[PDB]
Amino acid sequence: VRPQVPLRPMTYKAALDISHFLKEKGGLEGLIWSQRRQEILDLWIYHTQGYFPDWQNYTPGPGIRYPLTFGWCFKLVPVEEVLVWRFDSKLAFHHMARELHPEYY
Amino acid sequence: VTLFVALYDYEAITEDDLSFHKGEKFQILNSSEGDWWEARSLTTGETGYIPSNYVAPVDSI
Repeated sequence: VRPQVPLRPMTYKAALDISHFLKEKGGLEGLIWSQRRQEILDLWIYHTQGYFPDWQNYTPGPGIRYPLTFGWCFKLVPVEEVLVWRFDSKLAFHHMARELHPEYY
Repeated sequence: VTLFVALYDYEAITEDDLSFHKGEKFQILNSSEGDWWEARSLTTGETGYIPSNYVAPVDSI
């Protein structure tokens, strides 16, 4: 196994680059959420790419959960609480998280 | 005057980082502070950021 890479702060660009990478690979798109799954992702990214796993967070409350870090372009969408990863390019241009919960900023 | 080499593989996700395989050699372009240095591959010629701890001096091991 290859060892841990150095830590680096998240950036809009990086967030976007990754959003797109994971969409391109498909994989994540349309997969059901789970703390364990999300942790799996956050790990891979933190170890492989050195980005601390505080970034991939989403708004609270019943309904669609919007991403907190600008340029992470996946939201969590109920399906029928019970949620599935969903990509949304608009989220690269709109900070829905901040529009709905500006108290975080 | 100072050359480093890939101890391990690395593959990037961001366009600004430099993917490589073990043995790929590097000239260093930016040791600003960020442990992610800017580097140029002596195998491809491409330039981008890499994790500093993946590479070693061509004088040590």
